[PDB]
Amino acid sequence: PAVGIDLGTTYSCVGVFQHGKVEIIANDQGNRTTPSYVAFTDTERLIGDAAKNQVAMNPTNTVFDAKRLIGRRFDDAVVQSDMKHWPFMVVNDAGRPKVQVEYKGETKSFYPEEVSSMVLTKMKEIAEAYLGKTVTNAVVTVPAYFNDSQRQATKDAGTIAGLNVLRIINEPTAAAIAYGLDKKVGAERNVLIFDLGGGTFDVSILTIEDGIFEVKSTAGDTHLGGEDFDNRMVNHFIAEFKRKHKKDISENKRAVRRLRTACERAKRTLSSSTQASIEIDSLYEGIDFYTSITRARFEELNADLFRGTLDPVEKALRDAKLDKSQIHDIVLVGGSTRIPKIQKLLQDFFNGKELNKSINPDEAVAYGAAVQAAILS
Ligand SMILES: Nc1ncnc2c1nc(N)n2[C@@H]1O[C@H](CO)[C@@H](O)[C@H]1O
Repeated sequence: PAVGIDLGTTYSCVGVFQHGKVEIIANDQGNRTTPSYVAFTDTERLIGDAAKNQVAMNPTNTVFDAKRLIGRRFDDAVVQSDMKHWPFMVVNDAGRPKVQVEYKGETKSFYPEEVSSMVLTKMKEIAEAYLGKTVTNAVVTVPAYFNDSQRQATKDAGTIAGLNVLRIINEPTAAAIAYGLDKKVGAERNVLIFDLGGGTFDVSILTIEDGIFEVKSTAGDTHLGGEDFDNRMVNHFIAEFKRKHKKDISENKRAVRRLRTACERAKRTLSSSTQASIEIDSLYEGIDFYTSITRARFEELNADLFRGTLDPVEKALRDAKLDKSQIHDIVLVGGSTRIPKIQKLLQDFFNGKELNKSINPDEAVAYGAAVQAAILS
């Protein structure tokens, strides 16, 4: 048995192709994705949901975003920038980062691939728990923009985890494979993959001919995601609370958290209904906050951000020397692509071209990796 693993920046996903169909595997908590989080305590190492859950109680010993570090030099522009907002320590070991933590009271240091190997170990165990079998063979995916060093450190993270990494496959290729875009025949096709998650936006153009892939271009915005959309909702409701109660809730961290959690939940509802209601009792100074938001108001609050996703798309086309008419297939990846307005902007931009969106966009990369893993095994 071989598994496909989407090793994601914030969440990871494992699938297995068995009995003619991909099964996306639920973890011990019943979650079909697992936070890419590792935490070190006085007594134990926590990975996944258990790690994410205690981040507030232990921020400096709880590691995430290791994929932003993996295979990079310490002085990489990216390593330097994201370092500013990570509560965990990143030390410089002869030009390449290690994370330093306190573990069983004893101060310990880890290469980014050692941390990623821990996440991969979790995904491996998640697979073994479901199957009741040993799992060694895996396909692991990476972003299309990853260099040799980033790809090799990812493969290494797997080997340390005890995986036999059959192949490192690009995430947009795996997404394409999930939709069987590689089974189409005759003429060369151009495929755009639109990947919008919680934090990041990635665009890729590939060519496929007779099931042979090539990456043509990549573009994006490394800080545009559903988290930005939540911010606009929060700002909207803080102003509303100010308007109706002449009270500023924004310096109360717990009130703002309640609102924000409520906001991202409402956002998800707005992807399948046209209004969402929120009741938060005793939000600030004992004042209840009952409110509602239409899909249209949500769209209005995010108008610039939503339209702005089209710019990396134009860039990707430019760099691939392709006209928007020369795109044959469009594939949706990432949770934020569930937004109808985003789908309409993309569906319209391509003159009304259809979209591959039937596979759960959170799971499509693991899906394709799992299909490829069974073929390669
Ligand atoms: N149905 C939905 N509508 C809008 N956004 C959704 C969404 N589902 C998810 N996960 N998201 C967002 O995807 C990101 C990664 O999970 C987060 O920003 C989620 O809110």
